[PDB]
Amino acid sequence: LTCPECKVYPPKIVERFSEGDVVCALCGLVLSDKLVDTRSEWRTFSNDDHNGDDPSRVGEASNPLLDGNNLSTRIGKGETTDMRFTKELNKAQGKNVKDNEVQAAFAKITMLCDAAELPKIVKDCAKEAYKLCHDEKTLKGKSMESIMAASILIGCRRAEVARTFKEIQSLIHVKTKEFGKTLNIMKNIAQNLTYIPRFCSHLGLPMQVTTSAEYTAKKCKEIKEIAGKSPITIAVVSIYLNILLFQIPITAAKVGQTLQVTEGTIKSGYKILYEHRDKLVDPQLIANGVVSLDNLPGV
Amino acid sequence: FNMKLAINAKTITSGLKYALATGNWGEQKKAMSSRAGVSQVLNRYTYSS
Amino acid sequence: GQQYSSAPLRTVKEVQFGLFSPEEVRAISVAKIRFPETMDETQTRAKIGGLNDPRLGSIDRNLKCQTCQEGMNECPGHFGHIDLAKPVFHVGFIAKIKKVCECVCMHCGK
Amino acid sequence: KPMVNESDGVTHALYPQEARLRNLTYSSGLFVDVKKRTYEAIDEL
Amino acid sequence: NEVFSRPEWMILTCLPVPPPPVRPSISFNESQRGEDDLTFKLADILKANISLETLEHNGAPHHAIEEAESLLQFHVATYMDNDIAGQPQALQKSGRPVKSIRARLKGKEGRI
Amino acid sequence: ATLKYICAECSSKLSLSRTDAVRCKDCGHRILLKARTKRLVQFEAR
Amino acid sequence: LRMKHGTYDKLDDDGLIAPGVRVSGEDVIIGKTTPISSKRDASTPLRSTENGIVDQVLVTTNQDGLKFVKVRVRTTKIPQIGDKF
Amino acid sequence: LRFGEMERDCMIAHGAASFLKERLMEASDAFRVHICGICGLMTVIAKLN
Amino acid sequence: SGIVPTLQNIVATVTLGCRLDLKTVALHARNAEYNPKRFAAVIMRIREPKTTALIFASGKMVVTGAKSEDDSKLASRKYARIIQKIGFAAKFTDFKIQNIVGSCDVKFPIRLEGLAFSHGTFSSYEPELFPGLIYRMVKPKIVLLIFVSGKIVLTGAKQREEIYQAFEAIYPVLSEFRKM
RNA sequence: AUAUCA
Ligand SMILES: [Mg+2]
Ligand SMILES: [Zn+2]
Ligand SMILES: [Zn+2]
Ligand SMILES: [Zn+2]
Ligand SMILES: [Zn+2]
Ligand SMILES: [Zn+2]
Repeated sequence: LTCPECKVYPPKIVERFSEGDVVCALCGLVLSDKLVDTRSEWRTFSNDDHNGDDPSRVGEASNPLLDGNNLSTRIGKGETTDMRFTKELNKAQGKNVKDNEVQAAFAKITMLCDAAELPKIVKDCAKEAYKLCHDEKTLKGKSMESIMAASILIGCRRAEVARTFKEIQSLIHVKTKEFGKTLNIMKNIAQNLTYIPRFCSHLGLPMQVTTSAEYTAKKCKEIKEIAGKSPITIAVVSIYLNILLFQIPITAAKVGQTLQVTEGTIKSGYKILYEHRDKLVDPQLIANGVVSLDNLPGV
Repeated sequence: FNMKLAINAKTITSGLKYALATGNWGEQKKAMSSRAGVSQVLNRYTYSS
Repeated sequence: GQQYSSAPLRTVKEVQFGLFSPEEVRAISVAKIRFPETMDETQTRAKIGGLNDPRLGSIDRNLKCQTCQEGMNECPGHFGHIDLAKPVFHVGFIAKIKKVCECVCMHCGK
Repeated sequence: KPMVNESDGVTHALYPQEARLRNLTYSSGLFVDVKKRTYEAIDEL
Repeated sequence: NEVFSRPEWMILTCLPVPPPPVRPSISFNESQRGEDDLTFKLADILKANISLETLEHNGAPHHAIEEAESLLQFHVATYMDNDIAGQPQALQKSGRPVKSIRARLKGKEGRI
Repeated sequence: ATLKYICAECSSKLSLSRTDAVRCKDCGHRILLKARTKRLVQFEAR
Repeated sequence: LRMKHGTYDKLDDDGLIAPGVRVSGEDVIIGKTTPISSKRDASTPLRSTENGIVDQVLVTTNQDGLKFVKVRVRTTKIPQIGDKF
Repeated sequence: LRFGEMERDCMIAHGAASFLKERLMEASDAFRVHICGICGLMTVIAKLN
Repeated sequence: SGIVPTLQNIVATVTLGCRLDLKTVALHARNAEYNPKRFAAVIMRIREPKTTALIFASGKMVVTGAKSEDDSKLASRKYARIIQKIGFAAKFTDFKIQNIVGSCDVKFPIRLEGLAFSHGTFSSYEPELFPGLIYRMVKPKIVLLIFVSGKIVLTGAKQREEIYQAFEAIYPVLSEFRKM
């Protein structure tokens, strides 16, 4: 819209919703009189009416981004209904029904996220990653239970939900090298800090320990003390340093068990970091019990 | 027979959350006849209320 | 407002109820309606020559209403047709149809 | 006792006030002992 | 009446399709879009139609056709009236029954 | 000077910006408040 | 697009009014946009029939971590004519 | 507000023919169509311009 | 600079032109392995140049392990002579180098994450999966494995110049992302 | 849909 009388390039116009008019703010000419409430109009599509009494409720919302435009009701039981005609009209929908059934692979993603404790924004990215790569010739014939296992880490890597590839190896399934190549052909079409909360919780450490481990691990990387060790190992090692520094300790066996790393490996990172333990700790860390920097195992 | 794949937690979790929230005491987002108003928001106008 | 039309302004004096002859339904229609797709020319932002405005009514603060133009606050919206594969009963008559069969010969139509 | 599973994995206790403010649910975990036995016979025991 | 209402005109052969004003759509935010229950019910009629047309054209299996016809019969019928005695209601995903045309005119709060 | 947000329980000031992490420094609790405007408000004493 | 005729000046650059500012009808408490393409206005204005001073404003994330903000507005209602007792 | 059925009745009782027409038209709903003289339908493609 | 990549492995193919009886080949060769159940080829070896050959029934042969193009052709002719000596009507034809691998050391540590962010469309870096950055060069079409240590691997070349070309092209980039 | 208002 632009005022026919004035015409200034930045067309300064207001929507006086309350009087249901669209006005030109300069000359005051009314540019439109019919004006509709979009909130209440949207209430007619997505309501709270599941019973069926609302006369205002007359439509339904859909998702054109995920399921395209497939409008379709379902034959079901009503108040006055014979259980015979429901069966026939449903047995008649069976002859009219392959790819309109591969949408049940969304039910595979939804049941995987809920088994992996994943948010509602991750499922919808995993379902959009799967819809745009399951019929690709670039994926061709990859393990069909390992291409949807790869599109879940694609949806997590945008929704900022920290999930290692070994965390999705535990869910399903994953063949490592098989869902690692598939996680790249689709990509063409974590850190220390990520694990620390969970590992610490299982460890049963206090916030103080978590924060310091978190600070050490970052510094370890910043310092580049651990050249190429896996972040999981770095984190487990840092957790070892901080915890040992505090009162409630945790052993390598226990840390490794939670981090799902091996003591030997944690040892490997730990000793690399130990030399710069001083630099690593948070500045206002309070070593307690009897574990000061000098005394830390050093192992 | 992977356990995590077998038991769907969301079944009972969101199944109760639905009832308590909306108030249609039944399963689930496909409710009728279900009895609406079983669960409702607590009046906090006055203490007696 | 709502713009001027040279057409004579008159009042409705009689209302003549009736049923739609399929010939007429076809004759009024301004679009064929071939596809169960709303709009989305496959992931797009325009109506599909198939369901709502295949040639039909206009919405979305945009004139395009088949020559008619005008747009929303003038266009009444014009009908499309759908050609059914086999005859079906109009639910409302189903009984008047039944009664008519009950009155006439199911072979000669007398 | 009532708990909450935050976005960053960590689970911790949850008091009624935090529930009302962060619009959470004041719920606790349900855990059940499960056992999976296996049996076999040839062509009653 | 020979002019305005011949009995041959009671059985539906062609279906007048109402324009958007009668069944408004709303385009929210590119991943949210709302269509009217009629637009849903129509799409089912169409889908059921396109199906039965292909069946007759192809090798007509008699009993697999009349099976698809009485599906079409249902969708067309349930679109004008969803509150039919004896028949199952057409439902819309959320469990709520489709607002048929009859039902928009009917009650107090109806169009009348 | 300047306290962008305050803590709900421990009442320690926070002063954080966009994408800094919605949590308090020492205590966990993601609650956090807003702290009054420096644009002093005047009221009629009636 | 489609901005509210109300005023947006009381918003700090985080899109919120700081607590203590006095508000009034049609004024914008919470500034929001729903980018789609540049972007439409999805802001929250104070009810047009009311007014008062902002009491408290809190910023949080929820069960899945969606940033969401609650704004409290305080008024003092002094017995008027049609007031029931 | 709703000038409902019972209000229509009072106006009909008063004999306020033009006051009623106004409430129902000018004060609400009122619209203009072009109809055909042969088949009294809203079919007319009014390219009024 | 001053660094020039060292060739580490050359893979070549040769058509012998006649069908072979693998049990016979394996039996008569001085340094052969043959287990039909594991792989369908005789794995034959010679001491000079030190190489390994995969010999098929079709008469096709793959020769690998050489450090120079000269050594590759030399060892290939030698394998062909062995087949002849065993009695088949083999011919040394279609010698073609299919892959050349090279490596070097730039002598400084590299910031792989920075490089991956900067050269995102050519890079692939998942340190938990594999510690090196996989860089897919357009011209020449060579794949480089880049490590934090500064050690570099170049592969996918059909000609030696491509190995040399790619390194020359990558060096400025490695310098831009150094640690000390 | 609940609660409520005369
Ligand atoms: Mg009274
Ligand atoms: Zn103007
Ligand atoms: Zn028109
Ligand atoms: Zn007869
Ligand atoms: Zn605090
Ligand atoms: Zn006409």
